[PDB]
Amino acid sequence: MTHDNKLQVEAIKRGTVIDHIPAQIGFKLLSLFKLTETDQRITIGLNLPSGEMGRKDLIKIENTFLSEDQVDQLALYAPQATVNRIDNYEVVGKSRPSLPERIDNVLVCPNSNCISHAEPVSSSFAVRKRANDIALKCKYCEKEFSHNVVLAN
Amino acid sequence: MTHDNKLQVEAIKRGTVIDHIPAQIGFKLLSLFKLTETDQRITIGLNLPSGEMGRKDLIKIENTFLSEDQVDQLALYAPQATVNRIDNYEVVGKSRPSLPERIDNVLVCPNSNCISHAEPVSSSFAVRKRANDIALKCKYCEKEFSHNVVLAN
Amino acid sequence: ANPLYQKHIISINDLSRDDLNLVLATAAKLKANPQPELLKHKVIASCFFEASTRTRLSFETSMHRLGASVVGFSDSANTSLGKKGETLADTISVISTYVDAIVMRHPQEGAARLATEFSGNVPVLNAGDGSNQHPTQTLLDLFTIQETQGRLDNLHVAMVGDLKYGRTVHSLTQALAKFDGNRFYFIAPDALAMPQYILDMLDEKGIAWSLHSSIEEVMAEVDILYMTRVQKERLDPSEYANVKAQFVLRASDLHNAKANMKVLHPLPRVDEIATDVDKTPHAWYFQQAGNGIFARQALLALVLNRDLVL
Amino acid sequence: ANPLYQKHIISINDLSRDDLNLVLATAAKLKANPQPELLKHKVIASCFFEASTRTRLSFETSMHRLGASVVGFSDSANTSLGKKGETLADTISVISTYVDAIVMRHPQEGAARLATEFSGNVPVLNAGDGSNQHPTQTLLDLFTIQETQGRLDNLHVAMVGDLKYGRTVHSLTQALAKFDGNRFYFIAPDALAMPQYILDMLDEKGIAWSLHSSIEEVMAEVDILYMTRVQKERLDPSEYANVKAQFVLRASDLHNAKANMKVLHPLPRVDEIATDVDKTPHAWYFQQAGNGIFARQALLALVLNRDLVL
Amino acid sequence: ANPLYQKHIISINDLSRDDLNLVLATAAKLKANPQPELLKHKVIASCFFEASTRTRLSFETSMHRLGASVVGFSDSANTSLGKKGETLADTISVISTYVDAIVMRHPQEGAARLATEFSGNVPVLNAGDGSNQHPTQTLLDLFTIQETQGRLDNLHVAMVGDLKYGRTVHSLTQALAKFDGNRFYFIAPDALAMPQYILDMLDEKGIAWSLHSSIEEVMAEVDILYMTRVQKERLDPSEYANVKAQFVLRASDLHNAKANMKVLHPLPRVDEIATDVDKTPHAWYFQQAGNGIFARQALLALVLNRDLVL
Amino acid sequence: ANPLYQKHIISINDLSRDDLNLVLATAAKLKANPQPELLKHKVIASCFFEASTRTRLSFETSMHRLGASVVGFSDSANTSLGKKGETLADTISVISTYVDAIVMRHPQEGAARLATEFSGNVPVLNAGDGSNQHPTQTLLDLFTIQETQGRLDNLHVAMVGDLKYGRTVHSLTQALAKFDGNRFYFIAPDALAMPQYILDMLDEKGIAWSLHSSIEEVMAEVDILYMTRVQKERLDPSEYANVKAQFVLRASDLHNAKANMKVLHPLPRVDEIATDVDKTPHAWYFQQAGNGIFARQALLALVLNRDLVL
Ligand SMILES: [Zn+2]
Ligand SMILES: [Zn+2]
Repeated sequence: MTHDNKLQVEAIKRGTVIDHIPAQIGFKLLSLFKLTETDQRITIGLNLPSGEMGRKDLIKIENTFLSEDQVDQLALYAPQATVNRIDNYEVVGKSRPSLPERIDNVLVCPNSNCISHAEPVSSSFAVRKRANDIALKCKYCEKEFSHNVVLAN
Repeated sequence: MTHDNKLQVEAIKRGTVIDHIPAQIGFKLLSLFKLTETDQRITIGLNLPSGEMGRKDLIKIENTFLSEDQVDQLALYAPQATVNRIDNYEVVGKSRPSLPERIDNVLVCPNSNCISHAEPVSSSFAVRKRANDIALKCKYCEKEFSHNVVLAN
Repeated sequence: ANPLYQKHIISINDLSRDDLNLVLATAAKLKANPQPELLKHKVIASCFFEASTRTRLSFETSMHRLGASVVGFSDSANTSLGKKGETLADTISVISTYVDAIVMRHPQEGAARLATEFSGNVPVLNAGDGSNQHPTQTLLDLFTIQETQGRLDNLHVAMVGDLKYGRTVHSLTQALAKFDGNRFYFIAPDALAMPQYILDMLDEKGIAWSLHSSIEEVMAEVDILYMTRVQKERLDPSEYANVKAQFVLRASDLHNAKANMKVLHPLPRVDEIATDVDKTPHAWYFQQAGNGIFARQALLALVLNRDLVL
Repeated sequence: ANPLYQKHIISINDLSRDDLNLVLATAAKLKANPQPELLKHKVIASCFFEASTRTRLSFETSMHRLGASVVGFSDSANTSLGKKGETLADTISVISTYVDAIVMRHPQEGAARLATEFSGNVPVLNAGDGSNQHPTQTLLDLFTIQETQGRLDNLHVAMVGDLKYGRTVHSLTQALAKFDGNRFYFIAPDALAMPQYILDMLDEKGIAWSLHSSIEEVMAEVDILYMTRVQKERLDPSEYANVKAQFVLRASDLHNAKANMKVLHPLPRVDEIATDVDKTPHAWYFQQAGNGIFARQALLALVLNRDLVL
Repeated sequence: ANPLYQKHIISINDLSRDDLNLVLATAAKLKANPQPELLKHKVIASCFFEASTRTRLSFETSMHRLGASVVGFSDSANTSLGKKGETLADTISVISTYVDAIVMRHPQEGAARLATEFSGNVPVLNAGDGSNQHPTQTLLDLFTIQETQGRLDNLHVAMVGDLKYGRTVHSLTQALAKFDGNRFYFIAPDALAMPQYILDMLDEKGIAWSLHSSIEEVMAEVDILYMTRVQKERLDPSEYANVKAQFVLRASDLHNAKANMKVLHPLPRVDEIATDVDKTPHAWYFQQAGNGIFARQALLALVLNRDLVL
Repeated sequence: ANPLYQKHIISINDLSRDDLNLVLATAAKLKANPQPELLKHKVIASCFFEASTRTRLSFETSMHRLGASVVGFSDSANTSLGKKGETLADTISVISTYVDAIVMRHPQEGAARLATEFSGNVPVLNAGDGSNQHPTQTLLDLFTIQETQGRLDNLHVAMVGDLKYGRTVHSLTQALAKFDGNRFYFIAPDALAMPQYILDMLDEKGIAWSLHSSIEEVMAEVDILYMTRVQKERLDPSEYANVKAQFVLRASDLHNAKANMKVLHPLPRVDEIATDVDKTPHAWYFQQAGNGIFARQALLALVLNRDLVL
């Protein structure tokens, strides 16, 4: 014991937890999926190294366990990452970012019409991949776009 | 003090950080005050009972000296909170959030006709105290509203 | 034969209690056992000198569910290009000779009444003559309260919104004041409060009533919550805004409401009632709508059928 | 009972082949033996938030030929003076409580679908939600091709005009691609050519298709010639003109067409098809119209009748 | 250089007590010794985003009289009739690149102010922005007062009409507040009383004001009577009639009227001021009206010229 | 007398290489030593058959600054709102009988030209005629370029946006063609590429041009970037969104930007040019905008005065 370097953190308490998130992409997942509409430990931190070429973000909640699929509906944003639900004091569930059939309430049929705008409804699309990008079909307007165009205003 | 204490609530590395911020009234601050909008390191702790217990949100910034101005503008939400200028667990200073004089870019004129809306300008108001309210005058629309009237949205 | 045969439906004011109970009675009965051919062979003018589609459809549907045929118009703003090329009277006189009944709506007060004196024995039903009456709305309001509350007597009613210019209201409150028990609550801003003449009329029949600043006070003690849309033009952007999202109703506010309690709105809304309400069990503003079909359907039957008994 | 009872008719995309054949089957049967009382006692809202009289009449006629009653509106440009005083959803919710079915047309894409989630068990039939669907047109197109060609399989179809912005087309070509055989020909200018996604979808089911510059090439080998109106505003006076009277169809051009071959047009025309065609025997664009009555009539029967068998 | 050379003119508030004085002296000085070339070779932009003839002619006239060239537009133009067109930001950016001054009227509070942060060193003068500021009215009023009373202090001012929405009143009672010994008597229907915010400012300054129901009450000692009109739409058509009591002046109510007394009114006037009044020597709404050619005239001078010697 | 004294100004084509030079020198000469009485006692007719504020103020402002008196009208007047009124022939005949010059904008290609054969010796200056000529834009653009680049030859010009319909682009790439060593990089959605006719002229002159999909590609060596907007209506609302890729500049895309480089745009601008750009030192769409007061100013001079010494 007694080498040379400093730290303050490590693997803490229970709850579902997150591994690997690009930069400036961290905060996103929070506001976007309403990750504070509660009272549980939602402690986190951004821009800290954990194994990558420059940056990486991680998350930490307890008492709340992700839907063994909701996981999916979360994918896309953090290309590659992990969950690893923490049921009772230690590791207990390795998951990975796989594409959902759909993704609701988070996007916007970038079609100035595509009805859902002044209307009280959840924006539902449709995931589809190929090569140069990812496509999704406006559930309401039936107009398809690439995840890029949809990801912006 | 061996009786009761707390595992979290640290004090690591050079960086100006806060302390004691209302419950479920801190996340709202990260966004509102274009914080994450940088590629620096920061730990966060929400639903954390401080050395004051009253459930609060809390940050932890790295090398980003904080100042009086952007400081004053932190009241309203977390009136009573603190900003001690650290240099590696070094309280080389501090202060408190005294209610600012102005308050631009972050609020919204409740005036449906306030010109501010559709145009390329920064929202600017005015601060003043009443029995229970906080008077704010849409700098453009020139109308005065109640602080709770503007924050509701 | 029936009390209301061949008779006009103009102002809510002139309706006996027996009168009302009759229409309602019919309503719930016509609701129960739908008689699609009662009015077979009758023709009815759906005259809308003042466009109100929402209303036209509602009315016109009852005209249909009863085997009656309909013909009319919705002379709007691109139809009402003529301020002096046909007096109402003359129109009523003419139109009075084709049909069996006249359901008319008008931009101006007094119209329905007037048409009456120029329609021979042909019946006229006011769908809203200016800012005066619109008995048709009041009745479905009622019908809706009774069926949800089992009675129209001894009830706590809340009235929220632009109480000053909301006729629908004045009308309802008057009708209600035709029953015993009943305690009223009017939570409307100061420049849109309930009018004095209404208060007095309640002062007279010795009717319970108090004012409030927000529905939260009373919310715990109300059976009926009647929401009305306020309008920005009845004030000014700042003013309105500075109170708009104040007398609005949202889901969180029903945490202490009675199981039986129901929320109402003559519609259309926009602000007054947050979308998240539409799901609670107190939201009856839509059931309130579809019910206007049995109020308006019932009325035509009574007026056009000599004797009705299910 | 029947596959399509109490069900919505939104996008052509979501219709099984069995689905289609059913409607068509009904169509030609309802055409053969007219049943004016099947829909006796039903009320149907002919809602046109986006005016299309030509369409309204067509639909509304089927509603009538079946003993059903109709009430609705054509909220045009002097009715749509309100951009924020009634959400569609709320309207659908309300209107959903009076009628048995809703035939609605809308300026905006997604509308029909949306209305679906706010109409309870009341059925909605999209008459054209923006630039998206309008299944109703596609079906009469079809119906018309089949009855004239005896089949919808193994056919040569020509598609002329503004192939790029013509939904009617996209829709039809998709439907057709639901049958075997069939070779396609798209003769449309370069800036209005058929879209890639359509081509690909035909690439996928391995469907025969080639492009041409003028109908003359293919004219000799087509069973169906589908004309669509181009518009000057999709280009510019010179541009358009410099090609307008180029992809037009005139009588002289049918000298080598098949007896069975028929010319079609969703209408209205103006240029695309010279008047002198209207007389040849290949002109079926009008028969194509009257046929929309048995497509739309058939649809309402299926959706509203529990079990149908002529 | 004077305290206003090159400064903007937006709010009546943004004016110091000492300022108003400069503007006024100036104005009178131009009424005695008119300077037709003062603003020679200067080009101003009379911009009327919010169309309003009256204020346009007054302003532009009080623009030619100084040899200044004018250019501009009324009602909505390059940006539509009430839709999409481009930011005001972008307009001011462009226009301020070729004029030596901007005079703009707009329908939303803060347009002049917003413009100011986009005109570079080109001055902007607010011709009223929605329900916010209209500096020339308040100023042209004052001057008029100053001229018929000789002073703007130790005076009895009466204000009749709609004071709750009276844009021009508020700022007028804000400005006079910047003076000593002024006594205020407000006369208006309760539905439309003087805003609280104003009273609060009146008291926190030791200023004396009293409210009335009828002009007659204070008619006795008033030096200035300021009439305003309450458009019908500011109250139920019938509400209006009822309390349209004495809130409209009539010559018969001017016997014990102080000789020096003057009747003022922004205009246009509808009912509030009877014709017969026009004869008596108190009517000044007109003379007040032509006075604003000197106030606005003075402003342009002050702002565009520095060593303003007149 | 100069080569343009008393000549008409219709097409950008009708301008010799040597001509443009005169106009420009002139323009700069008026920017240094302004001549307020150059056009004193001259009356011009600012005629806007095709209403367009922007170009009207620019033009008229660049009319008063020369002591010229103005008179005219925007939108359709004496001849309706888009119907019958009288020939343009007859209008020009009448008006040219009392003005010393005509500046007209019209909606149909060739109005200025037609007018020219009817104004007698009264000059006519085209302010854009439908999709044909708009000489002042192309000229005010050039000057701006000439001013920020010091030359109009041996330059890299980029043009982004709708180039298939861009009236102002075409003539701009026509004019610059009249110069040496210019390299062109066109960036636009295929649906709206640069017309062929233009390329053909570019090659038959040895001019170098290349096409791109993204601004970034050529961003490196461009001295001038010319932004334009593609109004939604130029493409399916959804089409637009999809490829609305980089065809709208954003400050983030200006690091390896040549210091001398300038961003230009006729305006108005909607989306294509983000606000943050306005800060950087490349944004010149505005300065370019106020420059057109000198181009148009120069023109009036050249055409109305002969021994033009400035
Ligand atoms: Zn969508
Ligand atoms: Zn403001």
